[PDB]
Amino acid sequence: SSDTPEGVRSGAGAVRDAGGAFGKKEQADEERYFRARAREQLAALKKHHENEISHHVKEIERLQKEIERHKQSIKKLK
Amino acid sequence: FRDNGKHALIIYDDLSKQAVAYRQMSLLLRRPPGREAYPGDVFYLHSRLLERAAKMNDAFGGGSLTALPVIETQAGDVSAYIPTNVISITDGQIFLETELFYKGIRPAINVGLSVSRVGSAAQTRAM
Repeated sequence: SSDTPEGVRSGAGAVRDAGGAFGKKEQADEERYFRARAREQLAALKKHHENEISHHVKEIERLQKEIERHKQSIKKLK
Repeated sequence: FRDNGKHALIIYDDLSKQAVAYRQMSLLLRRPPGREAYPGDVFYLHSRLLERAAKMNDAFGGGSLTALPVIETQAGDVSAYIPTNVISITDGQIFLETELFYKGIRPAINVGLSVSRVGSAAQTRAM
């Protein structure tokens, strides 16, 4: 068939357009591999140091408010 | 221009819209249909138009006429009715694909399926 212009010839991207067994085995392998790359690129994206400082403080502020509460409690009791 | 010793070129853009404008005239005149509702003489419509292209000799003037028809396929199927009439009349085809057009090859001529049966006898000695 293919050894003439008349007969049917296959192009590029014909395993996914069929939608069979190999067309489903290819979609679940591009997803189960690029799911782990959304893990390693997101875990190392938390290693920004400026965010950790900001978080060094939010916590600090929270703790200082607790201290403020306690100090008021003492004031009352006294 | 062929009768008076000169040279010429003609381009039909396109011949696949002449077989459709002729099918409508047939089926409204109540003629017997055929494959894909084309009449029995659509081969005789395109043959006597392309056979008028000829290379005359020196005793008649030495003129010429060159013909380039354009044919639009559907989904790359050249085995239809009109893409097989005009293929068997002419000499060679230039097959422009759509896959090579987006892969960067522009003009997207496929040289695997393109032929010419005058061969190398129309090239200059340098080329």
